[PDB]
Amino acid sequence: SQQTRVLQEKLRKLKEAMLCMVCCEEEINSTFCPCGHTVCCESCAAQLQSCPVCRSRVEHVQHVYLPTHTSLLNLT
Amino acid sequence: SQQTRVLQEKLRKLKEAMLCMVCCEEEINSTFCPCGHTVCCESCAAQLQSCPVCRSRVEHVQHVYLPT
Ligand SMILES: CCc1noc(C)c1Cn1ccc(C)n1
Ligand SMILES: [Zn+2]
Ligand SMILES: [Zn+2]
Ligand SMILES: [Zn+2]
Ligand SMILES: [Zn+2]
Repeated sequence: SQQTRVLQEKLRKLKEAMLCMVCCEEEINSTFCPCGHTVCCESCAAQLQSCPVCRSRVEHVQHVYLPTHTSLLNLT
Repeated sequence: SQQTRVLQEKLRKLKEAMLCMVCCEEEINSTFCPCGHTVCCESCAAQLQSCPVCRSRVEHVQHVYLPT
């Protein structure tokens, strides 16, 4: 029904929000510290000097294990 | 249709995975450091000395700003 299409759209949008803001391909699994923005995969987060969201200096990257992780890179 | 019911269940399970594993009421927004388990809201995370997933000591809690 049309209701099925509405639910599919909601699911798709939530799943897209879980992807890296730089490559758009890998799941987010890294936090810029100390600001806390958690918007990149490990590869894309590795070379950024400053946060792509708030411009704060990145002192280090903290890896995050989330319950919503479903990619092979994060389930292994 | 039956697919509407299946999709509602998938959405419910994804939304439950986004909620704190301790209180089940508030969204996850906190990481236990250094282990990295990101499974609690700020109120439950503040009250735990050990990670509830891996039992590692919590040195400190990092707030996470997620696209959620
Ligand atoms: C990076 C995780 C993420 N980004 O967008 C959504 C939606 C998520 C899923 N998520 C896991 C825990 C929480 C609060 N949201
Ligand atoms: Zn990336
Ligand atoms: Zn930031
Ligand atoms: Zn909680
Ligand atoms: Zn842990």
